[PDB]
Amino acid sequence: SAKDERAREILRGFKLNWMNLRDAETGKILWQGTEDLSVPGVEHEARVPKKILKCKAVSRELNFSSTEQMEKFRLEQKVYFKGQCLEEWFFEFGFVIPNSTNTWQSLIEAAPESQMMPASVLTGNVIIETKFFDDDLLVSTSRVRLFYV
Ligand SMILES: CNc1cc(CN(CC2CCNCC2)S(=O)(=O)c2ccc(S(=O)(=O)N(Cc3ccc(Cl)cc3)C3CCCC3)cc2)ccc1C(=O)O
Repeated sequence: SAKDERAREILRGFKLNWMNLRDAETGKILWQGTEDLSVPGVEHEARVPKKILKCKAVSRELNFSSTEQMEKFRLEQKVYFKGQCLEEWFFEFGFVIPNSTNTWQSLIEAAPESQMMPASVLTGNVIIETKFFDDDLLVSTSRVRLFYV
């Protein structure tokens, strides 16, 4: 179908160039990288600081390029611990200009009544599953395993 082909076209033209995470309260950099974690079909790894688990909120800046136009570019993310989905996040970018490069700032908060497990338990056992959409159209599904260091 036209939609399966369009999805592959967007994937082909897409690149994550860089990304960082900051403590939202203080603005301090917690993590930054230039690995394209959007690449599907391989398990990526990232090492984040234990500290992050103590942040009430984390600000993420994500930089990407797209050759293809997108009407409603958005992400769905799932936080799995040992195969169990603990939390589900939804972020919207909206409209993407063909052959543009864009910086996308999002704010991450865990539910207020949730208490974080220690880093030592979590480390190596957290997978972040990210789905890239243009509206209803699934472009890419990627996985990153997290180590808390
Ligand atoms: C809700 N439960 C938890 C959630 C988390 C997820 N954390 C969010 C924090 C928890 C503390 N309060 C503030 C929010 S996290 O610190 O481990 C975290 C931060 C950021 C991300 S991320 O989605 O922004 N991102 C993964 C990512 C981002 C973009 C794309 Cl395209 C692909 C993958 C980063 C890339 C390098 C490391 C993580 C994922 C998990 C951790 C532990 C628990 C727990 O119950 O023990």
